[PDB]
Amino acid sequence: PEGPEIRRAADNLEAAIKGKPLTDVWFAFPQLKTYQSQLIGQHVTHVETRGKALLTHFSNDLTLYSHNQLYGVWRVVDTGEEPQTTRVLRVKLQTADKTILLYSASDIEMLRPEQLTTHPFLQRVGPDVLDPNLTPEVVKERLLSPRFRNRQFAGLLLDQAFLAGLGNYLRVEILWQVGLTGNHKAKDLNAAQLDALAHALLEIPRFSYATRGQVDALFRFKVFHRDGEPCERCGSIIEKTTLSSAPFYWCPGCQH
DNA sequence: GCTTCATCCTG
DNA sequence: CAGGAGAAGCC
Ligand SMILES: [Zn+2]
Repeated sequence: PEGPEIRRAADNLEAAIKGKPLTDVWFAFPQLKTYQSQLIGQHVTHVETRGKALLTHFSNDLTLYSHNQLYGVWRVVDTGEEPQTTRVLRVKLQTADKTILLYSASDIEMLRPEQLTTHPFLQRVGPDVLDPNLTPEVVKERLLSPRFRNRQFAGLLLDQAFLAGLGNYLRVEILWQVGLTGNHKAKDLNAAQLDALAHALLEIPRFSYATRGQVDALFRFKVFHRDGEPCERCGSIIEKTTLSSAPFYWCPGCQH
């Protein structure tokens, strides 16, 4: 679940309960139980995302921070209904007609304003690829800054301190799109390559967000999990190798 | 960057 | 039933 999936989730959560008075609130964690009575009657004002971090803001200035990491998942159901699953329920925010449920996630914390501005993660993450204000220009600027210009892409594209929201599938799909291997550094690219990379870093995540689900051609994986299969661009056989602690899918025939 | 955490999926 | 699929740890 990378930036695009998380924003899609957040949009569904907002459509479900944004602005509606909470009729019941439940948290699995003992440390969060105290907030149950405090939030009943309040309402979610908006669901903000920063990369894969999701922030559910409430009308009393509290904010529930949740990060699904590799296994958390939200579900929208009609109030009263309980999904058929073996997953562990961690949060229930219920309104008159709709209820949202967070399953499996382990990183869940209730934040006060002071904790928001200085949260370790929220404080170290870089600009969000889904942020409309972020442009290819600013992205190029970032890639060439002394801070990132010498970083190999294999690790850079997974680092949320560079651009928030990029995960392993976006990492491999972006690099394949621009024909680059994971060992490249922004400082060694020619102007044409840097431009393509800069645009792809924003356009692919935004394309997945807009079309992988919901919609309104369609996003699809070109190399992610297609190792052993022929590249649709050059026909070479896609390979898989571990780079920066995550499986790197790439085509030796058109990625250089 | 390497290892550990943490939950569900998979060979 | 290992260990594969995004952090925090360890600072
Ligand atoms: Zn190819």
